[PDB]
Amino acid sequence: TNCDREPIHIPGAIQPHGVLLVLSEPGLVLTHASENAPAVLGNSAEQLLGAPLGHFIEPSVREPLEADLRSARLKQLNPLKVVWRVDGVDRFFDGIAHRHQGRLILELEPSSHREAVPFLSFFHAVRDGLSRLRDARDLQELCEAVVQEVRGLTGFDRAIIYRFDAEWNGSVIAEARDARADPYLGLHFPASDIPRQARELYQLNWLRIIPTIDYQPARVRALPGHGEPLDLSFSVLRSVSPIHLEYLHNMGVQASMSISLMKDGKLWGLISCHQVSGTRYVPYEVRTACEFLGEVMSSLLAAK
Amino acid sequence: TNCDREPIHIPGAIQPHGVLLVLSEPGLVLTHASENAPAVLGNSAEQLLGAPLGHFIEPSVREPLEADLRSARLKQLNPLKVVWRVDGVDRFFDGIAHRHQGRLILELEPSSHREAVPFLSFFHAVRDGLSRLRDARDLQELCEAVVQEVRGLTGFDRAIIYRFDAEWNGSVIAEARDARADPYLGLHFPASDIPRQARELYQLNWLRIIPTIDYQPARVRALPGHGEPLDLSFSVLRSVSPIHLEYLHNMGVQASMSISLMKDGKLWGLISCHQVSGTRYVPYEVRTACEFLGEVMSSLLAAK
Ligand SMILES: C=CC1=C(C)/C(=C/c2[nH]c(/C=C3N=C(/C=C4\NC(=O)C(C)=C4C=C)C(C)=C\3CCC(=O)O)c(CCC(=O)O)c2C)NC1=O
Ligand SMILES: C=CC1=C(C)/C(=C/c2[nH]c(/C=C3N=C(/C=C4\NC(=O)C(C)=C4C=C)C(C)=C\3CCC(=O)O)c(CCC(=O)O)c2C)NC1=O
Repeated sequence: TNCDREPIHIPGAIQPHGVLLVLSEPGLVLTHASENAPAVLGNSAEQLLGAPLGHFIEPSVREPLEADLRSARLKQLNPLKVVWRVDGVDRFFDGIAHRHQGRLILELEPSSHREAVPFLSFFHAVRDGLSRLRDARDLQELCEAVVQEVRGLTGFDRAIIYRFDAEWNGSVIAEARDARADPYLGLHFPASDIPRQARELYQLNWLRIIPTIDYQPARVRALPGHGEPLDLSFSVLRSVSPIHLEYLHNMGVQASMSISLMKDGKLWGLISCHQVSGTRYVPYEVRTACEFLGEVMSSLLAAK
Repeated sequence: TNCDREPIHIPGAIQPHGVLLVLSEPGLVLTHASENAPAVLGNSAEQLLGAPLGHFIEPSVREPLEADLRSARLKQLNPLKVVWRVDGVDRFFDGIAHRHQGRLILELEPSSHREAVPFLSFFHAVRDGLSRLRDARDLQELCEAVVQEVRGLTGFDRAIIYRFDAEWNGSVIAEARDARADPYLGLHFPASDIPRQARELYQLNWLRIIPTIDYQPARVRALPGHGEPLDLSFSVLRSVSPIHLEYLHNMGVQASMSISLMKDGKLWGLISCHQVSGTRYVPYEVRTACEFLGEVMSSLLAAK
């Protein structure tokens, strides 16, 4: 059971298209920072570690951001509007913050389509999607509607429903795809392809995204005394298992995204998506709309 | 069965806080217009009838609005951004358009909180709401969660779940309310309180809102030759039955909003809301978030 032993939740590094910070409470002093901060934020780790978050935030946005980070309803406040100011120039980010194992983690991803009406695309996506899912008359139609919808919103080359059986083996029961992607519909795979510790994690954190499998992991630096491993179980930017990156590579997949499907509190399956020849940095609104449809499908597994 | 006979779908008038227009296709010539247009739009019916819609729209917004109104996916494009320009001054509206009985109907409601991030409140409302509804372990908890959520979002003094029995009598099975509202929990009412033609309409159109029961109905004027009754079955501003306005008055209700709950294609119940001492012009994002939660609850009636 070597597969089941890799501690995927404490890799010590993140996917470098975003930045990860850890903040003290209540002061919001930065105790950790991913080392790709120069490229993404325009500041080095030395400038960041030990500094209060506010020193880097555009002032008209400072108070509210800080109030949100200190709030107990943090989970319901995401995404946070983070405007990072360095040398009189502003960079914009969606901040996604959460608390886990006593740490306050703030992940920053570059803001997309800043000219679009914010959240209008989420609004249409979940409204149109919900009606499509409600029209399904049975489990197969539900599965088909979901993959069609997710592929439509994301542009992924392939989207499937992967269903687990009683021994945790899986089966591709529905598939939507572009013609350039080989069909995986009907294939069954052994349980070890998604090992135990991964399934346990995916029962708790329902989303994972890997916009490119070729990336340099960015180590998370910390202040002296704060170097114990950082539990990234709920971190959107968590660097993923290298063994899994090889599996995608061998499968001919350049990018991936999956969403847990839950039933009676247990992992029932996944919505799994692949981009076969190119990257896929899915915008936040789209990604979150897909998670939402996943929750809806999960709620309907009891019925259909 | 006098109750069942009133033709509620062709009252010839609307609630005057919005404006209703009928547009020809494909030219978008205005063939009908509610007579409260001077107060709401700043133009008279004489100026409007027979004129093309574009003459009244701010030019940078004209092409897209017209393209949307001509689209077959109209239902998925609502709400429309309508900027009404009269004497160099702009007024802003959410346009809600639909097609029914061969007519293209455009309803205009003043845009609310224009400084808030558009659709951000819908995003949080349906995300937080969905998780609250999914935590319900049975039908009662589901009903309780829904009324608590709807009351929370709208500020209504009372929100209930009204469930129909086999002979179309109803029962108040869950209730959330402010202390100033009498409790209706547990009361049963005869079928005639929501007569047959109303129930049929509510199986098709899942939302109705009456922001004040004291209002002067605004007659819908039409060009000569176009004066047949206008079928307002799917019109948000449809003037409601005067008999029902008396029922609310006698019940001590100043404003109301209800949402159809559907199961197996049949009307199962309603989410009904009341404001006891004041009006209630519920913003579009909130109203639509509530309809959405209603659809979710309806989808879950099969399971719980
Ligand atoms: C069509 C079928 C299909 C399968 C089966 C599939 C497997 C799969 N394996 C995964 C993770 C994983 N897979 C593995 C490990 C292994 N994998 C192995 O084949 C072996 C031999 C090991 C180890 C001995 C690990 C460790 C993870 C966790 C990745 C992480 O979250 O860090 C994930 C989640 C991450 C993602 O969404 O890409 C999927 C979906 N994806 C698919 O679309
Ligand atoms: C707590 C209980 C409770 C009840 C029972 C209730 C009844 C009720 N009656 C309604 C419509 C109506 N009710 C009536 C008619 C009648 N009504 C009568 O008591 C009689 C005697 C007639 C006619 C003989 C009609 C015609 C409508 C349709 C209104 C419309 O859509 O135009 C509606 C939909 C409009 C709205 O949301 O306000 C409700 C909810 N509301 C509640 O909260």
